[PDB]
Amino acid sequence: DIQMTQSPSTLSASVGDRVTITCRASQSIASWLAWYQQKPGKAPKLLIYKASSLESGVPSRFSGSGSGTEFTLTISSLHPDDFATYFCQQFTSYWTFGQGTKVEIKRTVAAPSVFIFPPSDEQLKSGTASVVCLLNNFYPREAKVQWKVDNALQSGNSQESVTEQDSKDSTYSLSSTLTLSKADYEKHKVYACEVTHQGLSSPVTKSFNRGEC
Amino acid sequence: QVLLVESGGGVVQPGTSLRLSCVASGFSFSTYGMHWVRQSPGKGLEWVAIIWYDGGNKFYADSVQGRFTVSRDNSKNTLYLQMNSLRAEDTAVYYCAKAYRTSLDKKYGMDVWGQGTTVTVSSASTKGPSVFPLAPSSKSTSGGTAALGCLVKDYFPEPVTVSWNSGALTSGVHTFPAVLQSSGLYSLSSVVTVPSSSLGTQTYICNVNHKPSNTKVDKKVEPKSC
Amino acid sequence: NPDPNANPNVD
Repeated sequence: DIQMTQSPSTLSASVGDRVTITCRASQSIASWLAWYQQKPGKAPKLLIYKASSLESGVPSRFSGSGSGTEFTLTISSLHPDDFATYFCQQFTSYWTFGQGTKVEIKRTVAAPSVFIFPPSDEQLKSGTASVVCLLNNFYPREAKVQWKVDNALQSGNSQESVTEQDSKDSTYSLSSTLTLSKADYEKHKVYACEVTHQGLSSPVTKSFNRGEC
Repeated sequence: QVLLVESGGGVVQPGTSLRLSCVASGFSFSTYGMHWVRQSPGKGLEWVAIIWYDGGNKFYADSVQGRFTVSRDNSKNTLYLQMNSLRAEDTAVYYCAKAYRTSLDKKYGMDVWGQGTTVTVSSASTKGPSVFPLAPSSKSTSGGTAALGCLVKDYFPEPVTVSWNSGALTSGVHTFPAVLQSSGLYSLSSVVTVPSSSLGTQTYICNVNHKPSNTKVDKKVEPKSC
Repeated sequence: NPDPNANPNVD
């Protein structure tokens, strides 16, 4: 079949920037290429068809070009309505899609506020312990959260979740949850999450002592 | 004008069958070819099938041949996808899409997509969540502001809804996307930041609703002595 | 031989 290689995977840009997304077909597809825009929870929306034709109602700041294997989608002046994921699709041999480009809002660095929550008495009664570490209202998205239990680095027993960029201030928030059985929880004293972020001059650790919090 | 509506999605166990439907309005459905496409978090967008305007020619992706059957009833303006022998890898949002208008072109893409209907293949049984407080403390305070929350653990299927103080508290709330645990059950947390001086005098309650199991929980989140 | 990308609409 025909594989579509889209790049970059993610792009952070300021409003008014010039933004270009590229896609490369593994063999020639003439001009049989379409570009889509998709926002969370909504269906893809066709923007450009046959490599360069603007669809109805798409603003003039969008343009597409290419023929053969290399194609580009350019937004000349990035608008607040344009932050979204974009996908290409060839339609000369069945229909195959690029992996997607997420265009994200650039803003100034904000270091996270870091908080930690011991497991509740109620959950401990139930036989398991969840420790939650919360990183609130930070930018950029890249952040490293590492659990240490009695200063021993943990792996494979935590899960993270991240919000989308906040509609007001464009920041992220993130939670990391360390989960242990009650028996394992009680074998250890110090529970700590260590956060590394560009906004922090040094990595920050928040910790508590089991049974003292 | 042009509208596609997918329906029939749901949570099903593997091996079973499931039929999706797509009802079209606002155009001459009987004269257009139609598509199914699906999207999963770990495979991007993947074309599934196409059916010609008259129902004759049908093509399928290699992964679904033999198991999926596309069909249409032009008298009802409805596209159908019959899914058989459902596999975990069939978990996805399923979209229907109209073929592009006729022109002098010899190749055809798609122009308008429906909203999508979610299909989740899992052996897990329906289960309501346990709701635990994330209590505010000196380890969740910063500059006159305290964070507190609730942990909504071990439920199936999605979704749950969380509100705070019966909807009176909305600013500063973050409700995180659910995570699927290796147990097969979901978990999520909802957190809110509030004035730390309010902790002694304002009640904070997370209202959790899990409609699939008809579970409703109001959990008061009290400050700890930490 | 039948092209899936051919016109799927009424001729």
